[PDB]
Amino acid sequence: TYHLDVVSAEQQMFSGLVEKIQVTGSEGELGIYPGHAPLLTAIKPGMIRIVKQHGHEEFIYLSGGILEVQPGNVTVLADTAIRGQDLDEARAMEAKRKAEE
Amino acid sequence: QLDPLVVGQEHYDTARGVQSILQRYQELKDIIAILGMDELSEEDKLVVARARKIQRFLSQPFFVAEVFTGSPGKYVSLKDTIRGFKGIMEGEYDHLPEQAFYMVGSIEEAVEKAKKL
Amino acid sequence: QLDPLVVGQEHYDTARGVQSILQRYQELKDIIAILGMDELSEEDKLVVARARKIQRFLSQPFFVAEVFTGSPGKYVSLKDTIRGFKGIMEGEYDHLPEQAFYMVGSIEEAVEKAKKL
Amino acid sequence: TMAEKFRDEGRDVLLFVDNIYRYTLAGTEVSALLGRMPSAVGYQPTLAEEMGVLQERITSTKTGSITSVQAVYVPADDLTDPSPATTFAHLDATVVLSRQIASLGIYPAVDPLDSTSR
Amino acid sequence: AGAKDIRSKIASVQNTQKITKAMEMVAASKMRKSQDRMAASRPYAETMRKVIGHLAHGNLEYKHPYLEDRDVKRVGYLVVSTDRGLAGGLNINLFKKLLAEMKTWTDKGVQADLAMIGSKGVSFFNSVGGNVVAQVTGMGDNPSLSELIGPVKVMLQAYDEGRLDKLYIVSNKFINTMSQVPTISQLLPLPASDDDDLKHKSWDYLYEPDPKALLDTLLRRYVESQVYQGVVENLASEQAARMVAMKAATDNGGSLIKELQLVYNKARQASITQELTEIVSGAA
Amino acid sequence: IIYDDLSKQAVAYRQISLLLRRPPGREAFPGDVFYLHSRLLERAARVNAEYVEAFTKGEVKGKTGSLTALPIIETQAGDVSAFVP
Amino acid sequence: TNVISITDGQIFLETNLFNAGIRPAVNPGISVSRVGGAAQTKIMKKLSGGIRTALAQYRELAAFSQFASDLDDATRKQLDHGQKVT
Repeated sequence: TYHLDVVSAEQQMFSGLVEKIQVTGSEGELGIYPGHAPLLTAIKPGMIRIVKQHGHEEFIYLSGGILEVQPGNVTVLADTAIRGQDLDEARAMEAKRKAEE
Repeated sequence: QLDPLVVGQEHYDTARGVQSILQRYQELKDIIAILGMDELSEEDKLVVARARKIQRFLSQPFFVAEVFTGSPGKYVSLKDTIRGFKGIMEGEYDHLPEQAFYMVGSIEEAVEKAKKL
Repeated sequence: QLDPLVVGQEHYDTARGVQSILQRYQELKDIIAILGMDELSEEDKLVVARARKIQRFLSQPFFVAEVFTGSPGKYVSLKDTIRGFKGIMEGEYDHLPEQAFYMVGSIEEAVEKAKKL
Repeated sequence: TMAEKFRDEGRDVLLFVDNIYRYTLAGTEVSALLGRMPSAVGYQPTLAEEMGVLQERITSTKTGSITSVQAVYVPADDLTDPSPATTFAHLDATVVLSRQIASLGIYPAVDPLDSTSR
Repeated sequence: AGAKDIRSKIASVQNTQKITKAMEMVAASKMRKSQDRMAASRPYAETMRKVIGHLAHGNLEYKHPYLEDRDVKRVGYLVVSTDRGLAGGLNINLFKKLLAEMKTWTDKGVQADLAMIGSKGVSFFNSVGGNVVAQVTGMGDNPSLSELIGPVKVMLQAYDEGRLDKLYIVSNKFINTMSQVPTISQLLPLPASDDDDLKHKSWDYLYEPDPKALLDTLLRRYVESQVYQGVVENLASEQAARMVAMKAATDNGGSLIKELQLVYNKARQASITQELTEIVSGAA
Repeated sequence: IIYDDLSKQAVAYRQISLLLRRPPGREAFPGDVFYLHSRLLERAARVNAEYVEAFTKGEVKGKTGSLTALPIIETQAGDVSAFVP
Repeated sequence: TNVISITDGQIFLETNLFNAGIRPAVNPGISVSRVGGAAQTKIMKKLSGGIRTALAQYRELAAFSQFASDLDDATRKQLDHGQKVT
């Protein structure tokens, strides 16, 4: 089994040792079995499926973020809110509006 | 004569309610100078709002004092002034600016003054 | 004798400027006592810095106090003192430290003493 | 005077005075009844003398001694008032008893930080 | 003056002193909660820096605008300030340190540029006239990263658009429960933190879709992470500064009670003596 | 026993005492104003059964008598440092 | 206290106002005329009523909002009229 940590900048969502997971990557679905290959990718917003060691299956919603893998240690760097270049550009304009005031 | 029996509960509980608010305001008022309203709490902010507007609604223009003031004198009946103070006590019509409670006399004229400004 | 007609406007205006600043510093001492200086407004800190410099520049060495101070005494002409106080109030000396103004005859001597720290 | 007898027999004696403030006030009331002009904060003019007449008899002699323990009340909590100010000229030690130390259950309830002796 | 009003002042100051003692106790407790929230912010940034180190310092090193080094022709600062007073000099000391460096670069002809967190720094730099393009205010004691995204997106946007060449964050550091210090640290271009390894050979990542887009998202998320860490440390530094300020206020209030009571008692005694002199001298 | 205003007894005693030219003391109250209220209130007592039996010449034997007193005082502005309070 | 009781009004002159430049140092808040506007020309009567009441209440706002170190829009407008009439 592998040590998984799901974290965000404000709080650490989940951690522990895990038998496997299913995750929606940027390009498609991915399953992390024991000792999976090294990996880096962005992950899409939605539920991800955890099966903790001793088989305790669970759902975690994530608003997105980055996945990394290496055989002994794996982590997900989750975002808190839906991230979009257009939405962030809208926030950037919003930020300027305050400056004028 | 401010006895529950004679004045009836209507008047007595209204009066004691006003008195209890205005004492709470006086306790806050000193440390408000140190804290502003910034470090005061939300429980305080409603009470001070009610207290100041109640303390404005206690003012009245007098037929004698029109000489000093130019505004006509007002007369207000007992039932009406109970209805107005209980109206801020329960109705809590903080919709209206603080000067809308001041020197108006009746409850109807207080809302009408806010309707005008 | 402190009248515009008797002493002229520049003297009168400098004396009222010194009083106005020093009174305003007294008004700030109660908040400074309770909360200290960091809670003052950003120009209230400037008033306090000018008032303390004015307080120290009123001090002077006396020729009869050499038995006490040991410092040599000083005589300051009227024209020279009003120029000094006017210059502090305009802030042309606002970069010297307080200690530079203590026991100096004329403003020159304060800038010279600030060179010696 | 009873303690003076036990001293003259050669013993060391304790004299407890249940309130020294009430001696001072009894001297004020009598002085007012006699009609003498008041002094200080309305006390009698003889205040320091009448305290001295009591306190100077309480001493160690070459035959024996009288030690005294005197309860003190301070008017208005004011240690500047003439009755406290006159009494404290004569005290050597000062024992303070505390409600807090009693609350801890510690007995005797002496306060070690405000109790003092010269 | 008048002992009945002096006694009124004494009661007012005594009431004031109790409330400041209460505020000291609360500020210490909030400092504790905000330093727990501080530790939770470390792991995300630490592991993201290890991944950035693996790509950047491995053999598969790339060129990217945030990794490349250039001469400063305009400069940016993110600046964190409180929304609340009573913090003592925490804001002012930080703003003085900022004003020195902002002066030093602009003497080199560099136009400075500012983004403000918290309304105190907004009000100060509006009075100073500093060049502010973005702000967020009223986060209070509950900061969130999703509020910070606006002003950092503006500064990031100006950095890769070449309108900024170095970007700092300006913040206090919660070095201790007892002590804190104002700091200015460069977050872009990326600092050359050594982060040296060879274990990248042994597990090397499958870049999906592509390496460069992933690296840009890591750099952007990393900057957001460092800004949020700075904000949470400055919030814990505020609570510790308010705690020590309220301690000093409570002691200065008690020390003023002991002076007003000497004035009151002296006026009490004098009023008794004068009235009884008028009575006794009034008869006969 | 309830004395509705011991403050108004001290004031009445002050009046009548000054009209008899007796020397004044603090707040113009006469010198013996403590002895006025002291001898009043120390009559409020519980007395043991041997006092009652001796007083009543044995007509009552087991009981203890008492008189409890609730004097009222009025302070000005909450000042308790005034002479009579 | 006797002459205050006899007279029809009071002009109070204060040294804290006289020392802060406010000469003549009449304190608006504690000074009163018991005849008031009935002794004014009617033009002055209009203008006078606004001025006295605005000054005395401005005094409360200035103390309150300085130590609070605070702003609100109508209060700000009121305060910098009150300073300008002062």
